[PDB]
Amino acid sequence: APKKVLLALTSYNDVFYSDGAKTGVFVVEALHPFNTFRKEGFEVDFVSETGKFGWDEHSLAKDFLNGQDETDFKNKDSDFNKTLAKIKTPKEVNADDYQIFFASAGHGTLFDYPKAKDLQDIASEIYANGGVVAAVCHGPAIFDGLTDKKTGRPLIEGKSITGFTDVGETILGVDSILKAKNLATVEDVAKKYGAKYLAPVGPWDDYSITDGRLVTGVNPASAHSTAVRSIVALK
Amino acid sequence: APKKVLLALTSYNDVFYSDGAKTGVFVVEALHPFNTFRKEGFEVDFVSETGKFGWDEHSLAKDFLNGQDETDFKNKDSDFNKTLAKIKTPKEVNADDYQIFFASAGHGTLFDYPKAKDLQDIASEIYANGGVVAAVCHGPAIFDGLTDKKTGRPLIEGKSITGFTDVGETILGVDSILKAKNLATVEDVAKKYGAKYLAPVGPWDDYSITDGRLVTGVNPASAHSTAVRSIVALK
Repeated sequence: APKKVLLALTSYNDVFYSDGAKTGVFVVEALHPFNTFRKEGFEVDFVSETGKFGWDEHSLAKDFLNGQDETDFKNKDSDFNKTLAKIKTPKEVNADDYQIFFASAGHGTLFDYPKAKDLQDIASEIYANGGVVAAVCHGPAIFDGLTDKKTGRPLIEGKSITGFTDVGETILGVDSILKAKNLATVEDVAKKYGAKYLAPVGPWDDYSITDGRLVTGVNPASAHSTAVRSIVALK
Repeated sequence: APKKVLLALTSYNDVFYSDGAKTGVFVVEALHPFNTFRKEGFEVDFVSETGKFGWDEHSLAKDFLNGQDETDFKNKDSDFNKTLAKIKTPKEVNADDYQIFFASAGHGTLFDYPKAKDLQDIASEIYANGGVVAAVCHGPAIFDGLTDKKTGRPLIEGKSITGFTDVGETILGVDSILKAKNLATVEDVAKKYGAKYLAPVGPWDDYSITDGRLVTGVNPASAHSTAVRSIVALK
């Protein structure tokens, strides 16, 4: 079996924020994990529900995308961009090729991840097969409906996770946007399915949790550590 | 009811390390929490099993004790020292005076905390009364025998905690010392009583967990955040 990570992206890419900017993939939630997996000698296949994706436009701000990350993002010849060009749909991937399922995010995930049955099945199989399921930021939206095949219960029931904070939605001024669209926060999802939500001290802190082979992180600053943890959890 | 923290110290203070240095209280595990509780307007009472204590001699190293901490430590007129002079034994304290039980550490705790029934009773009452139980570093040794009065089960059973790492004992070259003395590590204690041990990425990282009103931190770098968390958990 090849050393591989399946790196999931949101396929939602519509106008979202009060300034009219689109949500989508939070660039460094894909890029930092991609870099981390590559340093450790893993191949990375990208996947989204539709086989397409767009960038969260607020994630292009220079406090979130700068330096070598920005260079890699602008250079169409970069490994990151060439690999992204090979993005697949769920039916095109083979779950026993993968030891890690890594769910990147951005607010778009709140729209598609809960409904992404096919992606959830794949993640279940990787987990059932001894692999690691990892998610950063709003990535834990994909746990809404994700079943542990061996217990028939929600995978996160009785598990400890972190993820993007309710207080952070408020700071970003998007809570009324979320309510108007009938969306559930990561804390909403954890409570609903009997997971223990373990909060960071501050909403932007590099903070992440390893609960056996279920690995979660809070926000963009946690993307790298969430990737590192997912590798360590393998061994 | 006064706003008060009961700040527990190890009473063990014997030769421990291969260089002949004594273990004891890890100075900043007392001092940083003391400072944090004071900023938030809490009074602090120190307590140990014997009413006495000595300092972990490796915690006086300048990478662990420096700047204003060192000044406060050397100045016998400091609030820290005057309050330490008032250290009590367990029978002398009143548990409904206290909203937080904070267990400082140092390796000495592995000797006395598991056997400190009286301190465990007090912590149980504070918790039973709606308060917070917090422990940093080897502090979770005090959970070995600590019972939730309302369930009759170990307080940490089914809880998520962190604490000093097995890998850290190895880095410090004390694992054979611990074995020879038949001592259990924080990870040993968590496993024995059905707690979920949630590890930091690295053994010296500022890393801490809030599981409802049970708050834990890994090491000296986590002492401040463990204190902050304990206050936030109240509200």
